[PDB]
Amino acid sequence: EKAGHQTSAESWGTGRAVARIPRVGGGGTGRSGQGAFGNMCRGGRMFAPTKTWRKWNVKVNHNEKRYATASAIAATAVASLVLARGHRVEKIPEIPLVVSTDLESIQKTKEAVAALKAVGAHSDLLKVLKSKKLRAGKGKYRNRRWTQRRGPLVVYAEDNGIVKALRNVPGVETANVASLNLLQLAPGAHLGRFVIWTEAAFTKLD
Amino acid sequence: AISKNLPILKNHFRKHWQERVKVHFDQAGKKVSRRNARATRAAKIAPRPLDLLRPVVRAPTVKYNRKVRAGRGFTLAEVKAAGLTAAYARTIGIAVDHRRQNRNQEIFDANVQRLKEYQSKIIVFPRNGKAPEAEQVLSAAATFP
Amino acid sequence: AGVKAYELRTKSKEQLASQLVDLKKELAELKVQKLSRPSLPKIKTVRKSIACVLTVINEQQREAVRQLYKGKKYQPKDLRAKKTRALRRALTKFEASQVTEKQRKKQIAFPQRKYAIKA
Amino acid sequence: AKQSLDVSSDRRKARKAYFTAPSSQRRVLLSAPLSKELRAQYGIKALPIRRDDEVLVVRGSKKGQEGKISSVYRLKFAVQVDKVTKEKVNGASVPINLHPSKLVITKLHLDKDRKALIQRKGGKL
RNA sequence: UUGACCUCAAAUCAGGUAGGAGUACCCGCUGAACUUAAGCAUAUCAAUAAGCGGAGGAAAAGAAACCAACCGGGAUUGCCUUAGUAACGGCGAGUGAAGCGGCAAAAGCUCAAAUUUGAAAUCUGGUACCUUCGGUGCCCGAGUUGUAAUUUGGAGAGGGCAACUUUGGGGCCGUUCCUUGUCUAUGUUCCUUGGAACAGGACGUCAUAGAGGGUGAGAAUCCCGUGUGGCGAGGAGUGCGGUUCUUUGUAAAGUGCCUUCGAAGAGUCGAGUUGUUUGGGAAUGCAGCUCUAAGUGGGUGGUAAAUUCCAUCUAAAGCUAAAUAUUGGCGAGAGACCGAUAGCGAACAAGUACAGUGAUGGAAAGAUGAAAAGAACUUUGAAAAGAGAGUGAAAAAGUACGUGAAAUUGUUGAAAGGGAAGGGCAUUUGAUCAGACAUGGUGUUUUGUAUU
RNA sequence: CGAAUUUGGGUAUAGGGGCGAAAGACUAAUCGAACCAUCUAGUAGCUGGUUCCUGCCGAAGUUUCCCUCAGGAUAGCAGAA
RNA sequence: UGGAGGUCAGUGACGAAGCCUAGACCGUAAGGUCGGGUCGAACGGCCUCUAGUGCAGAUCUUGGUGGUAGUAGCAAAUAUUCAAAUGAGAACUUUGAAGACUGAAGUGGGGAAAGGUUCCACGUCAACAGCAGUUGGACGUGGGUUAGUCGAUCCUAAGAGAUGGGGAAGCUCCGUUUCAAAGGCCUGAUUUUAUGCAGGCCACCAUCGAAAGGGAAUCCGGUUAAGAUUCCGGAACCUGGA
RNA sequence: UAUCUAGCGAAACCACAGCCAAGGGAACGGGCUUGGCAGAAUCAGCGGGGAAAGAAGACCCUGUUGAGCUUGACUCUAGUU
RNA sequence: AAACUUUCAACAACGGAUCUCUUGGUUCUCGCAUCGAUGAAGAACGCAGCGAAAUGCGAUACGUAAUGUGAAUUGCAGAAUUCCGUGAAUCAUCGAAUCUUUGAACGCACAUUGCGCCCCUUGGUAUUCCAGGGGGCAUGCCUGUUUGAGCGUCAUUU
Repeated sequence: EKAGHQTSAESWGTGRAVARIPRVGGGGTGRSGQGAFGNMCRGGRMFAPTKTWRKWNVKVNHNEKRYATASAIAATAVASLVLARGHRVEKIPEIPLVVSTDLESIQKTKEAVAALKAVGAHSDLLKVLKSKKLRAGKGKYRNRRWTQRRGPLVVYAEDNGIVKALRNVPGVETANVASLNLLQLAPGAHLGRFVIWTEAAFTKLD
Repeated sequence: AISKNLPILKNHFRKHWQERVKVHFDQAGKKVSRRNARATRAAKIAPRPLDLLRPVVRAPTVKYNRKVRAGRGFTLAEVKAAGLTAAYARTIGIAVDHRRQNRNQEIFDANVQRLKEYQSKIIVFPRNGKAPEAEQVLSAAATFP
Repeated sequence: AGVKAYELRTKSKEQLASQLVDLKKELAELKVQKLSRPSLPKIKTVRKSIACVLTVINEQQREAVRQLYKGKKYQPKDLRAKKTRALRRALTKFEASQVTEKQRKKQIAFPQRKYAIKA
Repeated sequence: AKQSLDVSSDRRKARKAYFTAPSSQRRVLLSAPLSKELRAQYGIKALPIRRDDEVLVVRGSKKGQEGKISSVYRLKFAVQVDKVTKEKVNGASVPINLHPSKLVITKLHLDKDRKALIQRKGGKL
């Protein structure tokens, strides 16, 4: 809030063959007699300084959110939209894909990857793994160094180690049927997420 | 300064509001801290229910005359009718209000019944007993809606 | 090498004073050598040894006066706690815990009960 | 991924800690791994390097080069090993810094502190 | 003559305390103007900036001389709302709360005014010990112009009877956590480029660990770490079941009927003026001056004044965590932030160099290379340096070093030139360049007819 | 050019104040109100500037009121839906 | 154009970004794509989100660079010349020989304020000495300032300024002897004591304030790269004490 | 001194630049139109022109911009009575 | 067709733009409460084998003591038999010390490195003079001790 204003600059006025911009004065520095207090000046403040009370979070209707979530779920059901989103579902026997209490109560990441291979999301695992790439901006030193695709979303009803196993499994996200975030039901506002359901998850969706 | 057909607005922004702006970025942090403090207090008073028993009290004005809510504490007359003392009730967690008065038989009876139900619903552990842990509940307000 | 604090503590006060005076003499001789020579760290070694002897003497003297003042109030201000000015002005634990007879009787008669709600 | 709230995933913070770590933290950083035979003998994968160990450079322009460390330049974040030098064209030998992560240890200079360290890590000697 | 008491002194008397720093927040005092009103004086800015005094981790406030007018609520504080509303305002510009309601947090209380009067039962201090944040004994002193116990209005005290119920201590075994320390997974296997593999290609392994960083390029598996778990030390300390141990015995507290009482804060309340302030308007609060109370009295009940009722509290004395604050200090985690003229003035020996008598003002300034391996040696030159070498992946990285734009310069060279140059339309000349004839065609004299 | 002289040092007078044999003079190259920092990014109906392309449409300097006459509101002209 | 969510399992050390290029293609254009050089580590297309998002000007800000232009100019203070030496190199350095000037209210010999090592020696010319430099008040390294008598220190002047005390909400103001209970040295009793004592008098009634006022006392000769009324030799004096 | 050399070496100013006559034009052109003309590179002067440079005219007007000063302006105020 | 402007399949200059990077800032959130007469914050001098600055420290001076780790520091030297250890370290932790002149700053003053007084000890054939070492002497307030003053006022006669 005080950037560009930590000076006692005062305009020289007219009659001195210089622009009327305020000038830090004094002497013996090189900063003396130098323009200040302006977006056009070096060292001055910017135009319309950025403020913290800008709007950051935007309110949304609950019914609108639920409509979007239901549309995302139905788009997940639609098989063409998953291919359009590019989720390597050309090998899945049919969509939606339902697994059972074995995957619900799975415990180790090795058997998690094995179950993913059995069902057909191992291609998505490889997609994410080979898609991990460096960013193309300043996020690399702003703590967003690498970018990668999104893998399957395994949705469950009860947590018995599935979350931890598929948590270390790259790309794959896990969700509870109670929450079912739109943020991964349609990443990047693109419909057709690859979602792996369980039987309990299907009944809880009901 | 004034222009086409528009409502006349009264925006009180002729002071240094930019210095006096408070933005609640800490909503989530405050909620987390409040839940953490509630959990810590519950652990500190592990058998106790984290809440005092509040009486049933009628809202004052004619706008809210229809509604009933929670008061501050039970009257001394209500405590006497329940059959104990104000200090004892304060120790066992009944909120006691000295300045409230009982001029309504319905409210008197409702609060006396609340006190009786609370007494039948609690178990005061003896000072030098076996300490029979009793699986605390976390809300007397929820236990006696 | 440098003398070590444990044998400095083992040795007596006369030995400590003699060692200190010999260390000062060696410092003077070594400093003349430094004036006559380009570079040498034995002067730092000797200064460290002098510091060790001086701190051993200081700690033994402070321990002696502490044992002299042991058991009695009004200790010298260099021996009492240096915690903080505010902490020292603050009430002691006994003073803070002190309560009146009325409040003591009230607390004894009506403490906080350990009640619970199950059924 | 990380799960604790006392560990930071900040690149700037991590680099600051690395570059401003003290001498002991630097020793822990310049910890180095043992060879296959050494690991089979003891049961330890990596150890903080020492001055008088024996190291086999297995990565870099001097891959597969045996020697013994001459110094552990914690300030330079490397180790200097004898027989691994550069010949300044005036005819001088200047040590070449090699990273302990790139080298491998083929012999342990064992004192009782190192033996206790192996025991704590879970070695068998 | 000798002892006191009261008041006031003096001691390098014995022991203590205050100052100052610090402003991010907090409690007050003092206090503007620029500005807006399209002028300007009330107003606004603003009960703000500047100045002054005073604390803490929070402060302040706080358990009603409250809000209300209801079937009443019930300390304080904060949020949503009330509400840009009631109201104030050259009724213009503008300003502008509070009750109720939902929620967060909830904690309640204690002094004065009482004869202990069958025993000042109270306390500081000095000595002597001890189990030393203190205890015990003794002796001075303070104190009867009042120190204990007992009571704080919600009550309570003194008496006459009533079936009762509750214990006391200083060290541990584990207890939010503080200082923390340590241990626990898996490739550096093989080919290609490269100076370096951390890149690409095969085979793998671990994973409650594929967060991050470093290593000669983009590394889960090379290192530190990360995930889950064990263990070891030094603490403020009640989160209690058992603790090494004599019996506190008339002893404190609560309670049920009655009887008599029931003390409750004064130059204060209140009133009149003056000034300031407030939304408070025949005056909201504060303060100066004048007058000056009462005891079922006194205050309030948002229109000034009689008179008659009602409702609600109990001032002129005091303490108290939490929810709240947070551009300061300490520690930590992050971001759709900035990226060396940006971001703090300061990424760097930055409040530095420097200027001013002084208050004060206040810069510029990052990058060789993976590694100095920082150019040995010969020669010209007085020397600086040059040429040749040498190191390096690169010297088109050589202190004046990552890349090295433009302005502005010297030189390969090309064209033009009678007091400007540049430009448009259109050709010519010179220079230079893309497009296009193996394109999906003949069936057999040439062939390099499963290739046509 | 022996004095109402000249001058060093130490002192006192500080900003609406000082000092002035009086010029609005001097008060650190600043004086018809110094300098420093802050309020302050003071206000400005008044100057200056206001950064990519193409397509379509496309004006007004006139009415009324205003301490209004270098400005606004209003109606008119124009665009879009 | 800078960032963000998706996707291209997109491009890349066999060369990304960037920059240069009267080379090419496309779009009416904003511009995009490619060819060739330099370069060495990241970057892009598509669907969306977002903004500190587009420069020719503002006597715009900061930095850099021109024509003018090898130009104006380097002309006050009378003035330089010959030889030698040293040096790569001499109008400028040193030595000698001439010629001159300041002409004792100096261009001499010291000091005050101020400066702070500029003093001196030895090396030494990258920058500075608006020409040059072998020289320097420049650069590098070192040396140098010696007091009982000279000053400060002591006194008080103009004045400043605590205390008692009184104002001010307060930072602080007044006041300096005023409406204050304002106080230290001598033969000393001569031996366990003790400026407690058989004793004595007063009256400035803090302090600061002058390196030119007042004031206790040192001179000569010699000595160094530089210090001397300070060192040395000689000859003295003052204060305090015994 | 200027001038020419050896060494050293700035600044003002600069939309682009630099030959005229008339015309018209914002009513006094270096550029536009018509005509006169027009030949590299330059040196010393020179002061007609560049409506030459120096400064957001200080004269005048406007602003609902000030300030110094005055008073029998409006509204107040220290002091005094 | 010489010398004097434009453009390079072109170099070399001047200059530091762009690109890439970042132990730095800026905002957000969370946790905690800790300055000083037991002398703070801030100054001024000095301390390293070679230091001018910066860091740290105070004549015990780039540090002493204690604890932990375990074999360094490194620009060049220096003691590597300390390296199976009561032990390197420009290490970490940090509880004992030291802490020059100052500074609220305290004996009085302060443009003085000025001027006092008290106590003890030592030396100068010394209680007084000088010197050396050590310990002290501020003000405003509170409680207490001692010594006092006041026909303020009680007990009221040699």
